[PDB]
Amino acid sequence: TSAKAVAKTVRIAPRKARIVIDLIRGKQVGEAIAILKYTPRSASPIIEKVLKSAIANAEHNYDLDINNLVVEEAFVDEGPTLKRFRPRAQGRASAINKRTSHITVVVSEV
Amino acid sequence: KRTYQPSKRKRKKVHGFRTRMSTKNGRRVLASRRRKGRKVLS
Amino acid sequence: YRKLGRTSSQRKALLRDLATDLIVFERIETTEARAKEIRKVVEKLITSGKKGDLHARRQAAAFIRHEVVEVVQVKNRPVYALQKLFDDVAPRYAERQGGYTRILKKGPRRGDGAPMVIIELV
Amino acid sequence: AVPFRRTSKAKKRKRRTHVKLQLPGMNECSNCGEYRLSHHVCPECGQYDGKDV
RNA sequence: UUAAGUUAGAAAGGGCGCACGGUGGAUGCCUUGGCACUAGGAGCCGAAGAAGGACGGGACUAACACCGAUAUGCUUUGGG
RNA sequence: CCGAUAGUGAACCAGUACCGUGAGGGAAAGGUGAAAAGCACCCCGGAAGGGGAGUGAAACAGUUCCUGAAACCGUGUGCCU
RNA sequence: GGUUCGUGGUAGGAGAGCGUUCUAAGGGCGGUGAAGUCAGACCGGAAGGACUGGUGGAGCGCUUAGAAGUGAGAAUGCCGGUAUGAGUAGCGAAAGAAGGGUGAGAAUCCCUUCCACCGAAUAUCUAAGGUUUCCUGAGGAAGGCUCGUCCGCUCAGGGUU
RNA sequence: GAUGAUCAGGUAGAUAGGUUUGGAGUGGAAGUGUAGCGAUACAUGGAGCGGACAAAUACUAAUCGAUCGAGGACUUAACC
Ligand SMILES: [Mg+2]
Ligand SMILES: [Mg+2]
Ligand SMILES: [Mg+2]
Ligand SMILES: [Mg+2]
Ligand SMILES: [Mg+2]
Ligand SMILES: [Mg+2]
Ligand SMILES: [Mg+2]
Ligand SMILES: [Mg+2]
Ligand SMILES: [Mg+2]
Ligand SMILES: [Mg+2]
Ligand SMILES: [Mg+2]
Ligand SMILES: [Mg+2]
Ligand SMILES: [Mg+2]
Ligand SMILES: [Mg+2]
Ligand SMILES: [Mg+2]
Ligand SMILES: [Mg+2]
Ligand SMILES: [Mg+2]
Ligand SMILES: [Mg+2]
Ligand SMILES: [Mg+2]
Ligand SMILES: [Mg+2]
Ligand SMILES: [Mg+2]
Ligand SMILES: [Mg+2]
Ligand SMILES: [Mg+2]
Ligand SMILES: [Zn+2]
Repeated sequence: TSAKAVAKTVRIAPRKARIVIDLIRGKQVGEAIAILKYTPRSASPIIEKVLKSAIANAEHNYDLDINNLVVEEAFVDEGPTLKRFRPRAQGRASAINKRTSHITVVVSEV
Repeated sequence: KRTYQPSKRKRKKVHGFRTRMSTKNGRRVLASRRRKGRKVLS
Repeated sequence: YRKLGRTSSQRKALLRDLATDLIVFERIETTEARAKEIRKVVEKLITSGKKGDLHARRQAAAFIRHEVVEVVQVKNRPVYALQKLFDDVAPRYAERQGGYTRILKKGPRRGDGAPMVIIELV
Repeated sequence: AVPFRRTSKAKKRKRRTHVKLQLPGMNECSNCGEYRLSHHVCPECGQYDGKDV
C-alpha cells in the first residue's frame, strides 16, 4: 500500500530539515522532487535522497506505480546531539549542540 | 607574557627525579606518589 | 550604480577584471548583481571599439586588462585583450545599435545561495 | 537584556507562524516535459525553454 | 427587488483530548566489583642489589598480561 | 551489608584521562542473543542510512544492541478559538 | 449498642495508620508470562490498593512478626538529561576575479592568467620550546566557527647519515 | 523602500540597460603641426571627457507559465 524510507542520524539540525520537509508533505512525488530541486536549502538534497529512496522501495519491494505516488507522511525526529564547546571571552566556554535528524518519508498510491 | 615559560633543564632541575631524591622531603614526595600509585613520579 | 560590497578602488578592479573576462571568453558565469553592472561597462568598451580611432583605443586601454588571449603565429605574436576588442568583438556589432550582451538566469550557487547568471556577447 | 520569563510552547509556536519557506516559482517545460523556474534556463533540455542555445 | 432584523460558517496560527513516533536513560531484573567480619596462617624485603620503575622480547604487536638479549619463555621433578 | 548516582576514587586497561610549574587534585564509563546463527542476495544512495529477503523465540534484540519513565521534539486529528 | 456535648487551627503535645527495602515462618503466584513500564470511566476516610489490557521477558506477592540507608518540591542543593532566549548574537583585523580541471557533489581543492597585500617584513636563517606536526598514498565520521574532493585531522607506509 | 509594502512596467511594451542626440559639469583631449636651445606656448577646436539629468530608439532583458478568486442563509415589512 505505502513505502517508507528513513535517513537516521543525518548531521543537520531538525528545525532546519523541518522548514523544508513542510513544503513536500501531501504533494505528488514528481512535484515534491521539483520543489526540493528548486528550494535552495542544505536540507533539500538530503530530503531528496530519502524521498527517491522511498520511491525506489515502492517500485521494487511493493510493485506500486511511481507515476501515481503522493507523499503521505514526512517528518523529522531529533537524533542524538553531538556536544561541543566554543571558547568565549574571559576563559568561559559556551556549549554548541551539533544536532542530528532522523528524516522519514512515506509515499502511497492515492 | 604568561606564567609558564618552559625550559627542559629547569623542569628537571627543579622537579626531576634526582632533585627529589636529593632531599628527605623530596623522598617523602616520591614515597607518597608511589603510595598513591602514580604512573609518573617526578 | 551598485557598490558590490567593495570600496571604490576594489570595485573598479572587479569591473575591469570581469569586463576583460567577457571580452576574452565571450561568455562568463557570475552573480546577478555583477552581471547587471558588467553589461553597462562592456557595452561602453564595445562602443569605443566601434568608434575605432586612436583616442577611443586609448580610452579602452585605460580600462581593459593587459591579458594575452592567444598566440596566433604568422614567428608567433600574442593577441592582447585590447586587440581582440578592436579587431574581433567590435567589428561583429557594426550594424547592431546597442544591446551587445545578454544575461541568462541560471540558479543559486551551493555555498552561499548567490543567484548565478550567464552573461554573454550577442 | 534578559528574558524575564521562559517563553511557553504556545507563544513560541505563534512566533513561528511566519517562519516558513514559500514554494519555488516553477512550472513544467514543453520541450523538456519537466519542472523549471520561470525566467530561468531549463537544464533538462539544456537551454532556455524558448530561445535555443 | 429594496429595507430592517436575526443567525450561521471560518483557522494564518493556537488550545484541550487522544493516537503514533523520536530523544533521553529513570525504573525493574541482573553481576564481573565492592563493604564489614570470623577461623586459621603469615607478619618483613635489601649490597647474593630491594620496593618501585624504564626499555625490550611474539610471524605481524598499539595496549594489557607474562617474560628478560636463554626474553610470549629454558632444565628438571611430580600431576594430568 | 551495596547492587552501577549504590558499593572502593576505581565492576570497564583508574590513581587512568584530564587539571596544575609543582606538591597535589582527580573523573566519566556495566547488560545483543541460548548460540554469532553478527543480516547471503536484491533495491535507492558516493557513502551514511534505509526498504525488502534471510537468521532467531524475539531484530520495535542489529556490534553498544535487556527493560526503556519523565522533561523535551514532532506527525495526525475529535472538540474549541 | 444508646444518650449528651463536641469535631477552624501555626509552634507544639498525644494517638492510629499507609507505603518502601531486607529477614523468618507459613502459605502462594509465575514462560498458559514475574518484576518493571504504559493506559483506563474501579475500590478505601487519608496515606494508598486492586482489576483489565498493551509492552516486557524472569522473577514476585500475600499473612504474621522482626529490622531499617524507610517516603522530597524547595537547601543560589549535587549529578545527568532537556528546554527558553533563537534560527537570535557571533562566525576573530585584510582583495579578489574569471577560465580550465577534478569529483557523486565545488565561492572554499588543483592549474592558468590578471588584480591586490607585506617587503628592518608578512622575507631568509637560527636558539628556545613543541615532539612526528615532515614526505607519499589512501580517506572525509568527528575536528576545521561555512563548505571541503582539501588539511597541522583519520589510516597506512616512509623519512633525520 | 530595512524586509514586506507602495508605485511605474512586462512586446496590447519605453520598465531598466545599451545606442543616438542633448544637458549640467569640467575647461581646451589625443594625434599632428607651427614657434622656441629648452621648460613650454599657440593652432587644429568652447575641444575632449562627461555616474545618477532630458528626449528619442524594441538593440538586450521584462519569454514561457502557473496559482488564487463568486454562484450569494433565514425572518418580517413595504411596495409588488
Ligand atoms: Mg585566555
Ligand atoms: Mg601548561
Ligand atoms: Mg586608493
Ligand atoms: Mg561508582
Ligand atoms: Mg540502571
Ligand atoms: Mg565515582
Ligand atoms: Mg545504540
Ligand atoms: Mg466548628
Ligand atoms: Mg482539627
Ligand atoms: Mg509526637
Ligand atoms: Mg524487588
Ligand atoms: Mg521501564
Ligand atoms: Mg532517605
Ligand atoms: Mg530537582
Ligand atoms: Mg531577540
Ligand atoms: Mg538582529
Ligand atoms: Mg549578523
Ligand atoms: Mg576569519
Ligand atoms: Mg618601516
Ligand atoms: Mg603535510
Ligand atoms: Mg564542517
Ligand atoms: Mg586529502
Ligand atoms: Mg523614460
Ligand atoms: Zn525545456
